[PDB]
Amino acid sequence: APSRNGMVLKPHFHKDWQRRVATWFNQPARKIRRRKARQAKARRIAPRPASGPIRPIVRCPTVRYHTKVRAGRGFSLEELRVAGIHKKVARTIGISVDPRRRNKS
Amino acid sequence: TKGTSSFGKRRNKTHTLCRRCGSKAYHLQKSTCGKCGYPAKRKRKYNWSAKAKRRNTTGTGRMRHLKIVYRRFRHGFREGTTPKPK
Amino acid sequence: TWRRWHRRVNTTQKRYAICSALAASALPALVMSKGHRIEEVPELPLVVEDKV
Amino acid sequence: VFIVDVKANKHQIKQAVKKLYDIDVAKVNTLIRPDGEKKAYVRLAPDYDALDVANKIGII
Amino acid sequence: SSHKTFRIKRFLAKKQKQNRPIPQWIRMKTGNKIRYNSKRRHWRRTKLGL
Amino acid sequence: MKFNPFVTSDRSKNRKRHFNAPSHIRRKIMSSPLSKELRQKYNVRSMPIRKDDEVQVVRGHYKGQQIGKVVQVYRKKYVIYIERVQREKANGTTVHVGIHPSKVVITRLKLDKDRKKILERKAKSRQVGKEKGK
Amino acid sequence: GRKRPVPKGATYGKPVHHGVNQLKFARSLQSVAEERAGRHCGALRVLNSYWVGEDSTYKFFEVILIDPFHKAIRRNPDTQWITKPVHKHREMRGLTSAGRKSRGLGKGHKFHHTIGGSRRAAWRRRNTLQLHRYR
Amino acid sequence: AKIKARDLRGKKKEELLKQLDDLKVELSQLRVAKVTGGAASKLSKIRVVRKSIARVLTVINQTQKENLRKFYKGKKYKPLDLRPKKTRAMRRRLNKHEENLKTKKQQRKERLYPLRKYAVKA
RNA sequence: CGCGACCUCAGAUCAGACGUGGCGACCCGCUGAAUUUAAGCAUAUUAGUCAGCGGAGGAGAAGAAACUAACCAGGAUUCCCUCAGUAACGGCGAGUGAACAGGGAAGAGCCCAGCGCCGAAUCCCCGCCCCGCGGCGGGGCGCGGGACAUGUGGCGUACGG
RNA sequence: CAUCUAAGGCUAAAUACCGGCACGAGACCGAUAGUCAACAAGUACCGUAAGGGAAAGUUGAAAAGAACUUUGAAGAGAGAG
RNA sequence: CGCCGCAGGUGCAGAUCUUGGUGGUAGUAGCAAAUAUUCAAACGAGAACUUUGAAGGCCGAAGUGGAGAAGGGUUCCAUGU
RNA sequence: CGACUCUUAGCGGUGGAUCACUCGGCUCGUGCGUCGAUGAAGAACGCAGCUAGCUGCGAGAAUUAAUGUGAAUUGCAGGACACAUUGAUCAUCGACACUUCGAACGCACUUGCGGCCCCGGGUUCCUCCCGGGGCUACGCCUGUCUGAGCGUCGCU
Ligand SMILES: [Mg+2]
Ligand SMILES: [Mg+2]
Ligand SMILES: [Mg+2]
Ligand SMILES: [Mg+2]
Ligand SMILES: [Mg+2]
Ligand SMILES: [Mg+2]
Ligand SMILES: [Mg+2]
Ligand SMILES: [Mg+2]
Ligand SMILES: [Mg+2]
Ligand SMILES: [Mg+2]
Ligand SMILES: [Mg+2]
Ligand SMILES: [Mg+2]
Ligand SMILES: [Mg+2]
Ligand SMILES: [Mg+2]
Ligand SMILES: [Mg+2]
Ligand SMILES: [Mg+2]
Ligand SMILES: [Mg+2]
Ligand SMILES: [Mg+2]
Ligand SMILES: [Mg+2]
Ligand SMILES: [Mg+2]
Ligand SMILES: [Mg+2]
Ligand SMILES: [Mg+2]
Ligand SMILES: [Mg+2]
Ligand SMILES: [Mg+2]
Ligand SMILES: [Mg+2]
Ligand SMILES: [Mg+2]
Ligand SMILES: [Mg+2]
Ligand SMILES: [Mg+2]
Ligand SMILES: [Mg+2]
Ligand SMILES: [Mg+2]
Ligand SMILES: [Mg+2]
Ligand SMILES: [Mg+2]
Ligand SMILES: [Mg+2]
Ligand SMILES: [Zn+2]
Repeated sequence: APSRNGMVLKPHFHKDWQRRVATWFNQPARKIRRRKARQAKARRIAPRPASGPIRPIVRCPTVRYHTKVRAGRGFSLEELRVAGIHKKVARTIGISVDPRRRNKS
Repeated sequence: TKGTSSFGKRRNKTHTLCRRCGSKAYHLQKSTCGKCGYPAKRKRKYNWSAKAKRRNTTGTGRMRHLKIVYRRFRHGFREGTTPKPK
Repeated sequence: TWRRWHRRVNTTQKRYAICSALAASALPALVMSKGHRIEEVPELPLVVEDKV
Repeated sequence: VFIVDVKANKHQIKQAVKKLYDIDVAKVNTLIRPDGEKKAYVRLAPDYDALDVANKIGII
Repeated sequence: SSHKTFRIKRFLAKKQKQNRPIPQWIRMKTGNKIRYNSKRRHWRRTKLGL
Repeated sequence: MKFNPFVTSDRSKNRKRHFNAPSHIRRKIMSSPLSKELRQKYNVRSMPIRKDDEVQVVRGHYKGQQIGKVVQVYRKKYVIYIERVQREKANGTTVHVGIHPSKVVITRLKLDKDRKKILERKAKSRQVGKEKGK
Repeated sequence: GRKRPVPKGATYGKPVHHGVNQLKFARSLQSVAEERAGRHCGALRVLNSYWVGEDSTYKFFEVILIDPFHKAIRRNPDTQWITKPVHKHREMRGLTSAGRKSRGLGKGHKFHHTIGGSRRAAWRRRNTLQLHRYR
Repeated sequence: AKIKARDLRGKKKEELLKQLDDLKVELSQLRVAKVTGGAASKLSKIRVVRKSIARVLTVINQTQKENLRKFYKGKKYKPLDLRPKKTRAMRRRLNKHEENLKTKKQQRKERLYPLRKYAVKA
């Protein structure tokens, strides 16, 4: 029952939520595991860059973020063509390539 | 008389031992175990009785093959080889 | 198991507490009141050479 | 009187007794005891003395 | 009854053979903790499953 | 202190391992110190107790300088019976009193091929330890 | 369609569940045909199937099966995938084309029910309460 | 007095079976002594003779099995008990040859564009 | 009025293989309530949940756009934070309720059919010889069988070839 | 106008894991508690069956577990140790 | 165990509360369906009850008799306590 | 004076609270992540000198071999065991073995009854009896053999 002034609250706890609760006590263990895997991968690709292939410069899509620039999935085929790198050779020297991205400008 | 008098007339067994699962639930007239469902290929098991499931799950018995499997797993299931003779 | 065992403290608060503990570790009355037998210690901010 | 394997029939018991005691037997009667062991009464042929055979076996 | 099957007779034989007291030398073993056979079954008190 | 993450420091686990140890490591658990003369002769300190070696009790009611040969190594009860470590019971018969091997010192070792091999292995490990810590 | 298999049409409950006729099975008849072929030949792997005819009361499909242990399949790459254990009874887990069509999988705004790989996976992710260590 | 497995392996089948028969008649006599009272020595000899029978039979069976293995060595079809028994699933999987063989297109790709070892300056 | 070829079928304790049943915490496909809440109750809620059935693996499923967007555009899947208790749904009542963009963990791409060209170039099995055994492969020979033109293999797949 | 190219197929990683094998730990419980079960516990026992399902830890450092005498038929006592 | 902090499965007379134990009742109700016992002896520490003998009775062949089915499962038979 | 009753205290009973103990749980985390027709899980019956349960094992039955170890096991007994012409015990476990039901597989079971092929015995080769061994389930793929069709054809 409502009691004086308050906020009309709608808790989403009508659906046996106690059977599906995700605790996070394995979060520090997961951080350790991922860190160890990163170290092992960096050791495995011994002189190659640890983070991976070089990603392209990409502008964020919508009107909220288009003033910002981030890393893309891969270099376009037109980019590789006018840079003079074969699309099947780039992935061996560590250039990521996105065959489905076009260049509008 | 539904009570003591009628208890005197029970002398024909409904169930006998079951060749699978060894329980005294093999309905003779239906020719079917009411615990494991023996003539059926698959064991009778229901999730509404976790207690009954854990009474007869794997591990409640002997595990003749599975114990050896668990031991053999630790060495990659090696075969055809023997320790180097002394 | 979901009792909220952990608490998060502001970084500024935690740095504040470190600064307070360090400042209090240089006052002989407070160290003696923690009961640390600093009676023949030549200097309470006791600093030794790097070879240690 | 012998205690025999519960899976052995009268022919097997007769042949086993004949071979491992060098005697000839007339008939074998067989029961299974309330404890589960099979018991065989092996009557010997008229020209064999079960007393002497039991003495050689060592069960007198 | 007098008429019984081989499986029934063998089951009864096993239940007969395990209905006996513990050997007295058992209680002299190191760390025994056993006093008397608690699985004793009398024919008149407790009836068999079959 | 202990840093190995695969060896436990749990009291219950340690006690369970100790009391359910198989006899071939109950042999390790039932080790005794050597006397000072033996510890100087061989470069070893401890030694698993053996059926036919002679010891001195150093703790308890039967302690003293008397040398007594071991007559039994009762590994199930973690005790050893020695020659004169005994008492009269009610009817007048004499029964051995078992004592822990950690409370004796081995004065003479029952020496055979295996004992000599164990002694030299222990001495060699101790010597490599000393030359590592030199 | 799929008549609800209840005795005398009695579906004891609220009126919204009183339906018996005009009910439909979630999977298609082609998927059912593939499942029957696979269940009969559990020693083979259902690859795909196609429509070969229909009647007022029957539909006819032909189901392609592969013997995973034949040497012509084992020794040929690009068909060795079907021999792996993760591919036994695809038609009973809806991994064929006909079976997959009923799961609502796809890309884009029409298929948000199955983000995560399946409807049940999406449901679990959306209905799990993430109770972090620091709240 | 006891028999060992290491000095049984030099002997042939006939004398191994003769040894087995002697041990069996000895065990039967020991059981007779068990039921006719007997003595503690004869009662304790039962286990020794039983283990000796087991030892002789183990040597016989091992010799026969190793002879069968050397006879079926190199043959296309072997009896199931002579085949390895890793795990049912591990017997169902591809062997090494068909596990690692590749298509002509795959190996042509691998030849044309092999993975390169490289480093990137900062 | 028999002998053959093919097609479609059958039998075999034929030669060699394969499936079944269990476990089922996690995963995939179905089926699927009512208690409960709504201060009654029928739509709604519980809940696509419990129970029921089937199928797997060490993970599974998903997955390289018949996508998102509307921007100066992004770019497979999966997971986390956030979007967001929001847009929306709802006896618009009780209640329910995502996605895109953004930041991260990880990051990897590809193969057929078809259209074509290449004397079926292709594959399985059985023999015999050699090298081997450790899961049975390589090489060689066969006027040795079979599969296959009602289409095997090589090139090639929307990024064009 | 933009965007993709359906109705064929494969694919690791990050992700899940109240069953299993083997470990480590705890501001947890301490024998009416904590698992039903610290113990010959899914046992004894109950029900035709589906199924239901306990109670029950502690001599002492060491058995050194009371020899022997005595009353009583013994249980049980008095001395002694 | 005290003090300074921290954290709770933190305080019992009640719940026809849960489990365990124990009272008064109380040496009480009761050990009353189907006619019935008695004498002597033996064994034995001990005899209304066991055994033998003698007597008086009952079941009265649709039996309180002699044998089976089902069910029980060693209860059967000796010896001993 | 006594009995009886009540209160309190000493002692003794009945009872098993309290406290101390803990080879047990519960919770979290990690690494692996492995069953089965070559017969699983499960069940039954057996197996020890004295052994009922628990545990272990399978007619080689509280275990064989092998390797490591290195003098015990133990409640009692017994006998081992030069510890080097090799060894108690334990651990490990890669060799061998692994009864009957059970997906359970010749047919069937609250019982029982077959068929085929070899081997041995009574026979004294011919097929009856006994014993031993190996086969004999369903579905399905590839191939093989034997076939069927007033299916489509060729030749005569
Ligand atoms: Mg990254
Ligand atoms: Mg009634
Ligand atoms: Mg009936
Ligand atoms: Mg008979
Ligand atoms: Mg009764
Ligand atoms: Mg190709
Ligand atoms: Mg065949
Ligand atoms: Mg299955
Ligand atoms: Mg309501
Ligand atoms: Mg209400
Ligand atoms: Mg109502
Ligand atoms: Mg409704
Ligand atoms: Mg369910
Ligand atoms: Mg997959
Ligand atoms: Mg997929
Ligand atoms: Mg594409
Ligand atoms: Mg907000
Ligand atoms: Mg909903
Ligand atoms: Mg082609
Ligand atoms: Mg408890
Ligand atoms: Mg207590
Ligand atoms: Mg008494
Ligand atoms: Mg409380
Ligand atoms: Mg109270
Ligand atoms: Mg109150
Ligand atoms: Mg009265
Ligand atoms: Mg009266
Ligand atoms: Mg009369
Ligand atoms: Mg009568
Ligand atoms: Mg008192
Ligand atoms: Mg050995
Ligand atoms: Mg019949
Ligand atoms: Mg024709
Ligand atoms: Zn059953």
